[PDB]
Amino acid sequence: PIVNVDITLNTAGTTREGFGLPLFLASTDNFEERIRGYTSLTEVAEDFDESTAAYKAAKQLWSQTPKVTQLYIGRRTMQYTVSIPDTVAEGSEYSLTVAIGGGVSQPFQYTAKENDTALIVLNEFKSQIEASPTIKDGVNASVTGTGASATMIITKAGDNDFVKVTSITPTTSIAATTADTASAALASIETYSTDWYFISAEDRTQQFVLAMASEIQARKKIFFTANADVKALQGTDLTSATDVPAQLAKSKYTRTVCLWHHTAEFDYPEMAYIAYGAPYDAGSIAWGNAQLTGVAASLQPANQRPLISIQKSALDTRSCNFIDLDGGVPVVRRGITSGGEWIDIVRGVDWLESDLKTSLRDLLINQKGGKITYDDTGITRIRQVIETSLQRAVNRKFLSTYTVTVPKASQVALADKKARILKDITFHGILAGAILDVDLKGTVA
Amino acid sequence: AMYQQYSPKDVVCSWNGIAIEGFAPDSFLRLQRTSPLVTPVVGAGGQVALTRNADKTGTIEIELMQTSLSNQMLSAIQAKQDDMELEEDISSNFVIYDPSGSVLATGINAWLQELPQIELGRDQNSKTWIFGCEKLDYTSTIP
Repeated sequence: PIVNVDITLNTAGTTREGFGLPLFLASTDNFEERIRGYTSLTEVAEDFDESTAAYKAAKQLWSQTPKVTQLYIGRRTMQYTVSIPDTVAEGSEYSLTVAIGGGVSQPFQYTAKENDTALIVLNEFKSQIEASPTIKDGVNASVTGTGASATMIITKAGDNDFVKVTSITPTTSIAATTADTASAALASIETYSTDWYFISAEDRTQQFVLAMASEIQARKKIFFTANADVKALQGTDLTSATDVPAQLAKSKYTRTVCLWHHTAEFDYPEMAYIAYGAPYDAGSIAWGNAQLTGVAASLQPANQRPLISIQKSALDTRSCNFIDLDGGVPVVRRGITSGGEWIDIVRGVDWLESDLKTSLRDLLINQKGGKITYDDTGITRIRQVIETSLQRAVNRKFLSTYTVTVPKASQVALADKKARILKDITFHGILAGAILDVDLKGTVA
Repeated sequence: AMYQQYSPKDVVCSWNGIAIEGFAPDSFLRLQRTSPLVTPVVGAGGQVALTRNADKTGTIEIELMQTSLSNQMLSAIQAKQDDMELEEDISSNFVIYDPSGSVLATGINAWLQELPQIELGRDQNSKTWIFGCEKLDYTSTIP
């Protein structure tokens, strides 16, 4: 049709592209892959229900003025413990339907009866599963059982990285728990893709969070977490505190951000904090005095009233983040990571690298016609590209000055020139601060 | 007693990720700020009040041999930049590598300003490219 005009009654939303994309490690096997990207809340709703933690995190992410272009959802390897608590003839005692990777289903049928206990029927199910030639290759079974208890633990064995044994009917008392540490989950996630920057996890156990932050600190990514532990508000001396927000400060994990909000576990408020600065260019933003839409102040666990100054002081001593109530406006405060480093500084440092890498890759890839000779000319071109990247940083008002030092062609050993590599280039930068608080006096006479 | 040697063959100028090679026989680089540092205002009574200028812009003029290859690598760069939108950056740091310390400045956010004037003749005439700058920083070896 000459002019195809469509008019809808939906409000317009703005989408902005910043530095980095969020990743959310969940614990649901709704999808078979490890990482799946979503571009809106509606797409998330197609694979997740309103009661799932992933949907809650996605909803929190997309409640900001910009949109954050994309969101990645990560899947943890989850085990299952099948129980029986009944042991009554055959009835049905079945429909286990161990899915396993690839796309097989090979469901299960009524095992047995005639003086058969949960132990017998579960062992029969294990034997039947091992007998089938589409699941035994990649799925391992272990009937600990230990008598009446009858615990039937199932897990992926080999290449098949997907396992799902959801069973209808009250006959089978299935369970679903994650069976990987932070290292296994992170390695599995990174084996798929590594183009994500912000990471948050559904799991809120102290051990998993501590290990996850420990492994993130060694990498070039930022781990966002939330907490609602009352013990975080009580103590002020560090050595004394031994809760999740405390050891993070003690361990000096500059690459993790902890936001104490009363709506932890149940909800995930840190996704909104991610969306506050995700769509804006790294370094040019100030993460401190942030206003989040639809997120209330950090209410007290007991009286459900904003925290008193003592609790805020305790959280500050723990290098956490809280949603302060300045005159009735809920503002995230101190915008800092566990370890004293500002969020914007860490993000800007990561962005500089990403930008230096991109600029030098652009210089060193597009040389199709010829070569960059190892004489002074090539070193000068490389130095110019480095200085251009640093000037791009400065024009953004992240840095103020910079110096670049590169080696001469005669001071590079033959061992390097052979491997056609250039080493020991150094550069320095001076940051420019931002103002977040004001000190005032007064006379009035 | 003796100052640093000045070897013009070791001077390398690089802009926009390429190296500008091949220099004119006589004069091949000229850096100049467009405005003086200060301009004193002398009152009718003889008093003097300085005015510290805020404009650090400079112009970089570089001369290459008539048949140099760079002349045809900057032309291609300029042709590509013309087709660009406004929102894309057309400027980059003008870097000069001089071990003699003869040159003092590095062009900050330098951009291409004037195309060379092509002149042919029984003899060879160099081509003069003109670059701009945002702030012609005079650096010093002395810390």
